[PDB]
Amino acid sequence: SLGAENSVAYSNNSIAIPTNFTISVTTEILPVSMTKTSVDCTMYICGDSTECSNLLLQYGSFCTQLNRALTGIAVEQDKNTQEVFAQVKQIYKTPPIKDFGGFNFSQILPDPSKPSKRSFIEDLLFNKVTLADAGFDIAARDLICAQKFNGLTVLPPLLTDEMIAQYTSALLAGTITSGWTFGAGAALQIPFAMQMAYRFNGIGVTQNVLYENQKLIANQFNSAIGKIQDSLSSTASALGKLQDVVNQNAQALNTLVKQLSSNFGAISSVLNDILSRLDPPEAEVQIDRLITGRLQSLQTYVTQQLIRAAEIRASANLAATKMSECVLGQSKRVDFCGKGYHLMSFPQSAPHGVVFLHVTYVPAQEKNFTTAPAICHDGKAHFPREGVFVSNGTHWFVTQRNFYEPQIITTDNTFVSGNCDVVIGIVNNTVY
Amino acid sequence: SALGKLQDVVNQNAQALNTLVKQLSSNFGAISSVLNDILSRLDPPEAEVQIDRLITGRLQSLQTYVTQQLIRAAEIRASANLAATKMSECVLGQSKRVDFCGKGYHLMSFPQSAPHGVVFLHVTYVPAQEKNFTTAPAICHDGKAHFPREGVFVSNGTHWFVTQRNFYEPQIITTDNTFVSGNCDVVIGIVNNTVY
Amino acid sequence: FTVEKGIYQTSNFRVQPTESIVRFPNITNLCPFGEVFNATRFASVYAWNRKRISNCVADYSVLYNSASFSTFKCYGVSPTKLNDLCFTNVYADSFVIRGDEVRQIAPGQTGKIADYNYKLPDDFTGCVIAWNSNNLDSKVGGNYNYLYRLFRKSNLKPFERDISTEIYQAGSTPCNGVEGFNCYFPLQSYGFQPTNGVGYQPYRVVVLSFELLHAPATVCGPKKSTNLVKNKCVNFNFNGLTGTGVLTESNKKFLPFQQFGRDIADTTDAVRDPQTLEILDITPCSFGGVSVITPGTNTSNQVAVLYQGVNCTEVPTWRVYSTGSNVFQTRAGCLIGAEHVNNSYECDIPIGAGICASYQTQTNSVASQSIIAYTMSLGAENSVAYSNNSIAIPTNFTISVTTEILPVSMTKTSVDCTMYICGDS
Amino acid sequence: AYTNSFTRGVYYPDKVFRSSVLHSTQDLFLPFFSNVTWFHAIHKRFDNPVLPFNDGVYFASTEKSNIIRGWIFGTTLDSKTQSLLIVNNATNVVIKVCEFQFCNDPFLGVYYHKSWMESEFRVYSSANNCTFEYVSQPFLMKNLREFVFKNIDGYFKIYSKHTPINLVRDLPQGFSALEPLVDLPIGINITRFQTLLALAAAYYVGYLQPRTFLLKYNENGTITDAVDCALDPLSETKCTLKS
Ligand SMILES: *[C@@H]1O[C@H](CO)[C@@H](O[C@@H]2O[C@H](CO)[C@@H](O[C@@H]3O[C@H](CO)[C@@H](O)[C@H](O[C@H]4O[C@H](CO)[C@@H](O)[C@H](O)[C@@H]4O)[C@@H]3O)[C@H](O)[C@H]2NC(C)=O)[C@H](O)[C@H]1NC(C)=O
Ligand SMILES: *[C@@H]1O[C@H](CO)[C@@H](O[C@@H]2O[C@H](CO)[C@@H](O[C@H]3O[C@H](CO[C@H]4O[C@H](CO)[C@@H](O)[C@H](O)[C@@H]4O)[C@@H](O)[C@H](O)[C@@H]3O)[C@H](O)[C@H]2NC(C)=O)[C@H](O)[C@H]1NC(C)=O
Ligand SMILES: *[C@@H]1O[C@H](CO)[C@@H](O[C@@H]2O[C@H](CO)[C@@H](O[C@@H]3O[C@H](CO)[C@@H](O)[C@H](O)[C@@H]3O)[C@H](O)[C@H]2NC(C)=O)[C@H](O)[C@H]1NC(C)=O
Ligand SMILES: *[C@@H]1O[C@H](CO)[C@@H](O[C@@H]2O[C@H](CO)[C@@H](O[C@@H]3O[C@H](CO)[C@@H](O)[C@H](O)[C@@H]3O)[C@H](O)[C@H]2NC(C)=O)[C@H](O)[C@H]1NC(C)=O
Ligand SMILES: *[C@@H]1O[C@H](CO)[C@@H](O[C@@H]2O[C@H](CO)[C@@H](O[C@@H]3O[C@H](CO)[C@@H](O)[C@H](O)[C@@H]3O)[C@H](O)[C@H]2NC(C)=O)[C@H](O)[C@H]1NC(C)=O
Ligand SMILES: *[C@@H]1O[C@H](CO)[C@@H](O[C@@H]2O[C@H](CO)[C@@H](O[C@@H]3O[C@H](CO)[C@@H](O)[C@H](O)[C@@H]3O)[C@H](O)[C@H]2NC(C)=O)[C@H](O)[C@H]1NC(C)=O
Ligand SMILES: *[C@@H]1O[C@H](CO)[C@@H](O[C@@H]2O[C@H](CO)[C@@H](O[C@@H]3O[C@H](CO)[C@@H](O)[C@H](O)[C@@H]3O)[C@H](O)[C@H]2NC(C)=O)[C@H](O)[C@H]1NC(C)=O
Ligand SMILES: *[C@@H]1O[C@H](CO)[C@@H](O[C@@H]2O[C@H](CO)[C@@H](O[C@@H]3O[C@H](CO)[C@@H](O)[C@H](O)[C@@H]3O)[C@H](O)[C@H]2NC(C)=O)[C@H](O)[C@H]1NC(C)=O
Ligand SMILES: *[C@@H]1O[C@H](CO)[C@@H](O[C@@H]2O[C@H](CO)[C@@H](O[C@@H]3O[C@H](CO)[C@@H](O)[C@H](O)[C@@H]3O)[C@H](O)[C@H]2NC(C)=O)[C@H](O)[C@H]1NC(C)=O
Ligand SMILES: *[C@@H]1O[C@H](CO)[C@@H](O[C@@H]2O[C@H](CO)[C@@H](O)[C@H](O)[C@H]2NC(C)=O)[C@H](O)[C@H]1NC(C)=O
Ligand SMILES: *[C@@H]1O[C@H](CO)[C@@H](O[C@@H]2O[C@H](CO)[C@@H](O)[C@H](O)[C@H]2NC(C)=O)[C@H](O)[C@H]1NC(C)=O
Ligand SMILES: *[C@@H]1O[C@H](CO)[C@@H](O[C@@H]2O[C@H](CO)[C@@H](O)[C@H](O)[C@H]2NC(C)=O)[C@H](O)[C@H]1NC(C)=O
Ligand SMILES: *[C@@H]1O[C@H](CO)[C@@H](O[C@@H]2O[C@H](CO)[C@@H](O)[C@H](O)[C@H]2NC(C)=O)[C@H](O)[C@H]1NC(C)=O
Ligand SMILES: *[C@@H]1O[C@H](CO[C@@H]2O[C@@H](C)[C@@H](O)[C@@H](O)[C@@H]2O)[C@@H](O)[C@H](O)[C@H]1NC(C)=O
Ligand SMILES: *[C@@H]1O[C@H](CO)[C@@H](O)[C@H](O)[C@H]1NC(C)=O
Ligand SMILES: *[C@@H]1O[C@H](CO)[C@@H](O)[C@H](O)[C@H]1NC(C)=O
Ligand SMILES: *[C@@H]1O[C@H](CO)[C@@H](O)[C@H](O)[C@H]1NC(C)=O
Ligand SMILES: *[C@@H]1O[C@H](CO)[C@@H](O)[C@H](O)[C@H]1NC(C)=O
Ligand SMILES: *[C@@H]1O[C@H](CO)[C@@H](O)[C@H](O)[C@H]1NC(C)=O
Ligand SMILES: *[C@@H]1O[C@H](CO)[C@@H](O)[C@H](O)[C@H]1NC(C)=O
Ligand SMILES: *[C@@H]1O[C@H](CO)[C@@H](O)[C@H](O)[C@H]1NC(C)=O
Ligand SMILES: *[C@@H]1O[C@H](CO)[C@@H](O)[C@H](O)[C@H]1NC(C)=O
Repeated sequence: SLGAENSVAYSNNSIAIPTNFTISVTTEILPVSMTKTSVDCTMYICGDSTECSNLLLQYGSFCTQLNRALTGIAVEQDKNTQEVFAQVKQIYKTPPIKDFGGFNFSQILPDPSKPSKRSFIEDLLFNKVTLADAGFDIAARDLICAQKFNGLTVLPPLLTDEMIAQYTSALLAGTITSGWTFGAGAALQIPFAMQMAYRFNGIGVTQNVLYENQKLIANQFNSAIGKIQDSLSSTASALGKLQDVVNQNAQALNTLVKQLSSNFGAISSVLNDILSRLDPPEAEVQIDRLITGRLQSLQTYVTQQLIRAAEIRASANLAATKMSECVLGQSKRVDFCGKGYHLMSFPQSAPHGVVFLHVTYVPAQEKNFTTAPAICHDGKAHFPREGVFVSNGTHWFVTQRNFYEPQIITTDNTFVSGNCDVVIGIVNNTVY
Repeated sequence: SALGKLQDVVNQNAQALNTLVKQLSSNFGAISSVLNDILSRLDPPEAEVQIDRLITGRLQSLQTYVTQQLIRAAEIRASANLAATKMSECVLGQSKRVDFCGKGYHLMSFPQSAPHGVVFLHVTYVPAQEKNFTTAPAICHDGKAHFPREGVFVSNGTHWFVTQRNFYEPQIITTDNTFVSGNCDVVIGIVNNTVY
Repeated sequence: FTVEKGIYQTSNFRVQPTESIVRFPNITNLCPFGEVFNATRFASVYAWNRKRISNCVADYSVLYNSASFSTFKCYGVSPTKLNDLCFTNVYADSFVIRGDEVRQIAPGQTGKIADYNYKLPDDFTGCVIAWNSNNLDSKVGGNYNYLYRLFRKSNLKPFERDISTEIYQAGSTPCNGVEGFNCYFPLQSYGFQPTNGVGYQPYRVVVLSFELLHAPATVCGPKKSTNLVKNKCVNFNFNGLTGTGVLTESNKKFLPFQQFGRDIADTTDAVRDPQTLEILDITPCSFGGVSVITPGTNTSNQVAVLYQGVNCTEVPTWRVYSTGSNVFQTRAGCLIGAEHVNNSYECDIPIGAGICASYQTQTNSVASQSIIAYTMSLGAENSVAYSNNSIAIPTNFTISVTTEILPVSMTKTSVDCTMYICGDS
Repeated sequence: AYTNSFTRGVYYPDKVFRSSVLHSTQDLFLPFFSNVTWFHAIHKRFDNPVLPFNDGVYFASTEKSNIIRGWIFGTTLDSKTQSLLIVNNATNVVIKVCEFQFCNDPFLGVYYHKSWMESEFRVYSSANNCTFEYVSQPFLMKNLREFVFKNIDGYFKIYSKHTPINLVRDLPQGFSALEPLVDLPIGINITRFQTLLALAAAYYVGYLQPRTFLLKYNENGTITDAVDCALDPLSETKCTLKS
């Protein structure tokens, strides 16, 4: 089934206006980078074999091309992480006193106690992600081993997880202390309640709504953050994208390593065995068969890595755009920064990726009102300045569109244009 | 190094072509890398083995070059789509997307043509000299709460004004700058002050 | 001739073995190769006698040097290298065939003999030795004791012996009893006479077949085993399992029957010494890429080297950098020639794991430039003066114009496949 | 009768060591969940027939007081062709490879009433021709004796395992790999075989088939579990995913 059947109660004089709202926080995960991998083509093909390397020299610069491609991929991974996270010229720090109008960012702000200054949710994500073989990470010595020992090496990322967490903390502090001003210039302090009032104005809801429902809105935000924490703690499929990227990379590396056991038509898949049994002239044929097979395997691996790196670069560009347009500002683009009317977004660092906590405004409780496009008062047609005309059955009011706040229709809520005999659906009513 | 972005594309294409051309000098296991030399020394039946070795090697080189070119062309197409979007949304209009058309509040952009690329001159508005003011969410006047129609309430230390958010020009808080909603008992942080 | 500022990956480095080690079982009894090749009488082609020989030290040097063998062909190995190879076991198959049919005995051959009485596998690994035995086998009156099979129902599988004597039928008609219409005896004698010319005289043929890498070695060449050392880069050789790496005593719980050990990549990561039954870990000697950090041929010929993925203790023709005096160990690898500092600046040359390199004075004093390594700084710390009831509002503005460069297209190249591959041919 | 071999007849295919890795191998294995013929001796009539031997055999028995003496392998068992006498009687395990005129009732004559000693030796008449001899293994033996015999490329591989059990009328539930024991390099072909007994019988006979198995090696060696990659679609999926 595609979903529950619904039939909107559409009428030519009926409107539904929400009377309440819910503050929804939803998580979005985006891969930002993949493990750097450098492969010594000569070692992989002809590990410790001068004759095999001399034979390989007859193939030109294939090894140089492959090494160049992989180096480009690694540098591009560093560039992806830099572009996504280094969006703040200053490392903003949140004040010691967390007087944010009732909103509670404890679970996303850094935890000084931990050796890594990561938030609760960031630690949850880092624990949730599992790698595969080895990400040498917490390695105090050489790299993994089996893969590491066949001419394949993994280069550490330029920015450590601590540095990524520092960037995320700077972004979060800048947001919660200065709204969107730090993304356009010097961060301009503003009380968080007033910042949220600005956001409500941005989504077209009057700020008095927030100032009158501040406690409820703060409670809803805190509950949503707690729900996100609980979901991350319980479920394990949330980070499927990052896990899939890691698994794809590990599987490609495993296939490349396993291809070293293929005879490719040679007497044996062991270069030492071939060289220790045959004389130079006849051994060249077997060595050439092995060289051809292993070179084809390496070329296939490098092409797959290039395609995957292009995909990851597209994802990282999307993540950088999301950071700029949701964390550093309020986005009017629908469904870009989450579902509902976007209010604000919070970044969280994840292994080889980023997690966005999109805070959105969702209308909750919608009522039945009769509506008219204009009001006839004294032979003149009155239209609402900002809002819509509604009726509860007997009296007519003008209300903002996203929240039922009925008000008396006056000459200040409306403007005049023309007369009564043009607008289709105009209704008679006094304008005070 | 201003146009390094375009220089990198030019360099990559030139280097790929250079590698492809240099690959013609490889033996690939044949007696020689020169087709004419192979054909002028061995009669057809023997010459064909060397010719086939060279054919395999050169075909592999061409395939590698073409695949790399296809991937690079996909990347350049992504960049060109981004450039077209930037033209449409920054030159032909004013963008409210943050950091899309430059750093700051976008005002306008001017395109300039560069070899195999485009240069956008993004004009943005950057607030410069901030000053600290005391502020309140609403104002209590007569048992009623007054909110700014568009702006923020600020105090220089003794008096309260209403100013636009992005530029400081204080104004007297009147019934025209503000709107009323409810009473004083609900808004957190409301302050007494007369509304003219 | 001029290199721009940056970090460049150059030739890798590897720890070469200090010496070579071979460990062979100290079996003493010599192989009965002479006895096999001396046999009083060789079996017929159809009943080729197969002798299993093992648990002996084989010395192929004397066999190869002996000039009594007219034909000596090896297929899966080389005769010179045979003296340095260890085999699980060896088969010696002896018989006498026609001289001109000796070439028919090679693997993957066709002919009466190869298709009926003695077939070798296509992947045969061994050596075929033949020599004329006319004076010793052929009789003046005509020696016909040698029999061969001429007819068979179907081609016999390799290394198959057929001693059946049932008569053969060459048509559809049945052949009951011991004889019938067009019924022929499958065994035909050999017309060996001294007067016969080359190609018809009897030829004593002995086939040596041996398999590898399927069981513990029992036949080994005459190689003198040396001592055993560990914790050093060495070219090891256990029962012919040649390789290079660092030997180390292991705690692996090898079962009594287990000899080798394999990792998840399926490569030899543990071996059992044939002389003393102990389990030694196998580890290739350290290796890794070498990356050179330079501030540009512009600015200074001084450079710093990074042995990425390598401990500084472990450390290319040039070795003046081994002395060091400024060796720095980083998560990216060993950095040599760069002065570590405790400051923090913007990343100039990325090394990895948050470490960057830059060229500046920093004393080593003033005006004395050198390459330094530091932990990159993300930016200047800032503490927004956040408070409830406090707001900051700009009183001015600046009109900033910034440039953004975007690639749009690349040069169109048309490469003619036929012209490129087979230019004018 | 018949009985179910849940996960029996699993042996170490090769002589290499593997730890904490899942290895896929193809060889002659006993398929999971298959009949293995079960034999009983009644007191009269005595049941101890000659069994076929094609592409290996799996043997199991609840040996008590070492009633099971050994096995005969061959093609005719009439002294016309070579035969095998893998048996341990009271000295070390003696293996004979010759031509023997096997009696119509080859068994160790024991009278059951204390007279539990071999009296009538009708195993064979003489070695007659004989090729190769092997005498070794000076070792003795509610307990299950599992054996796997396979004759391939002129090698008679034998695998064995010892484990106490508690079941009576069915094979035990669990897993236990079979270590190699000996590798007799004989070089003949075997079509029939028969066990030996002394005067009851309780032993099962299986048949190896060429199948691919996914063997699991534990932290510290040893095979802890295996998957028959042709048993069912779930096993095929497990084999494909190497998990
Ligand atoms: C593969 O490797 C590990 C290590 O090689 C191995 O696990 C080990 O098993 C032995 C079992 O004896 C453990 O030894 C124990 O040590 C503790 C502390 O010193 C003792 O208290 C134990 O004695 C008590 O328990 C015994 C039962 O285990 C009783 O028989 C005894 O009477 C005592 O009540 C015992 O000596 C050893 O600690 C572990 N080592 C590790 C690292 O776990 C294991 O056999 C293999 N792992 C597999 C098959 O998964
Ligand atoms: C649609 O919205 C209309 C709002 O104007 C509803 O009309 C209002 O309904 C309420 C509830 O009955 C009524 O309140 C009180 O009315 C009586 C006298 O009114 C005095 O107090 C009110 C206070 O609001 C004041 O505005 C009046 O001028 C007067 O001083 C009370 O005795 C009674 O107990 C009740 O509490 C409003 O008077 C009434 N307002 C008008 C302009 O009619 C209307 O009912 C609603 N229709 C539907 C179908 O829901
Ligand atoms: C708009 O939506 C919010 C909830 O999203 C409404 O607030 C909720 O109102 C109900 C009833 O007033 C509350 O239930 C109460 O819960 C307490 C426990 O705290 C219990 O003791 C009571 O018996 C009752 O069940 C609910 O807690 C409250 N939720 C929150 C987050 O405040 C709100 O009333 C709605 N506004 C309008 C005008 O309908
Ligand atoms: C912002 O959210 C966090 C997480 O909810 C708040 O910290 C949490 O506060 C609750 C209640 O104090 C803790 O639950 C219980 O606390 C009592 C203390 O005696 C005890 O029964 C248990 O220790 C139990 O945990 C909860 O543990 C605690 N979690 C953390 C990470 O501190 C925090 O209070 C909120 N910030 C503000 C300013 O309200
Ligand atoms: C590079 O090599 C050195 C030396 O191996 C590493 O420093 C540490 O040095 C000690 C002794 O040389 C190594 O073992 C030690 O054993 C004693 C007990 O006898 C123990 O108390 C020590 O804590 C230490 O474990 C140790 O393996 C070695 N540490 C490492 C990681 O190798 C140095 O850390 C190495 N650096 C890198 C990047 O590999
Ligand atoms: C109130 O909206 C109603 C439509 O529901 C309009 O209805 C009627 O419109 C005409 C014009 O005033 C009136 O009836 C007709 O017009 C003349 C005067 O123009 C009237 O005297 C005749 O009786 C004729 O039938 C009628 O006043 C009005 N109905 C009402 C007021 O109940 C009307 O346009 C709107 N009210 C006005 C124009 O006063
Ligand atoms: C905050 O802003 C208000 C409004 O400007 C300041 O009050 C104003 O102070 C000026 C002083 O120049 C008054 O204007 C002038 O006063 C002098 C002195 O009497 C007089 O001679 C001039 O003719 C002119 O009127 C202005 O009347 C006064 N406005 C009000 C409503 O009181 C206030 O001083 C500022 N506070 C701080 C801390 O900056
Ligand atoms: C904004 O304007 C209102 C109106 O004055 C202020 O609230 C009023 O403040 C006074 C003095 O605190 C309150 O008087 C008190 O009355 C109680 C008895 O109810 C008495 O026990 C106390 O000693 C005191 O005299 C008054 O109740 C309170 N409300 C009203 C309607 O007058 C408010 O303080 C102003 N906001 C600020 C920050 O000053
Ligand atoms: C708001 O910003 C603008 C500049 O961003 C300030 O206006 C004037 O800008 C010009 C050019 O930057 C400067 O001119 C000055 O002229 C004086 C008089 O000769 C000279 O002494 C200065 O050295 C400088 O050249 C200066 O920034 C400024 N003009 C003055 C008299 O300061 C403006 O002052 C800023 N504040 C506002 C509008 O309140
Ligand atoms: C809103 O009021 C009535 C209530 O009956 C409406 O009819 C319902 O309209 C809304 C649709 O949003 C829902 O209450 C129900 O789904 C509708 N009834 C159905 C589907 O059976 C009416 O359309 C609107 N205006 C009025 C009554 O004035
Ligand atoms: C919405 O539709 C209704 C009718 O479907 C309109 O009300 C009718 O208008 C006609 C013409 O004035 C009258 O004859 C009917 O008596 C009215 N009621 C009916 C037909 O049920 C109404 O004007 C329409 N409103 C809008 C904005 O289109
Ligand atoms: C804003 O910040 C001030 C100071 O931090 C807070 O003032 C406190 O107000 C409560 C009562 O509302 C008192 O119990 C505290 O003693 C006050 N603290 C100080 C230092 O004065 C104020 O509560 C905060 N919130 C608002 C809306 O102003
Ligand atoms: C046949 O037997 C002899 C001895 O076993 C092998 O070696 C010969 O020994 C005699 C006496 O020492 C020497 O005179 C010969 O020169 C040796 N001949 C060779 C070839 O070494 C001999 O090799 C055997 N001939 C075979 C096996 O073909
Ligand atoms: C800006 O606010 C200043 C004081 O606010 C803060 O005070 C300490 C705690 C530090 O955090 C400091 O960096 C902050 O500025 C006041 O001097 C004044 O109200 C304001 N200054 C201006 C020019 O507006
Ligand atoms: C071979 O000599 C070595 C020591 O040099 C010894 O370990 C080995 O046991 C000897 N072979 C025997 C006793 O069979
Ligand atoms: C590098 O080139 C530029 C100008 O051509 C300039 O910085 C300098 O003269 C050169 N030498 C340096 C930077 O040491
Ligand atoms: C940096 O600080 C550490 C520890 O305090 C010290 O060992 C070191 O000498 C300092 N300077 C350098 C260049 O390492
Ligand atoms: C044993 O054979 C019977 C058929 O008589 C059938 O149950 C199946 O093939 C085997 N039994 C089990 C439980 O697998
Ligand atoms: C296998 O054994 C049977 C009967 O003993 C015999 O007929 C056949 O020749 C043997 N096969 C081979 C290849 O010896
Ligand atoms: C068991 O068989 C072996 C070999 O024939 C023999 O040496 C031994 O005496 C026999 N033992 C008994 C009790 O018959
Ligand atoms: C196996 O041979 C040994 C020789 O010591 C003997 O002690 C034991 O009784 C024999 N076991 C069996 C089952 O024949
Ligand atoms: C085996 O039997 C054949 C036929 O008599 C004979 O040639 C051969 O010598 C015999 N082997 C032994 C050891 O008696």
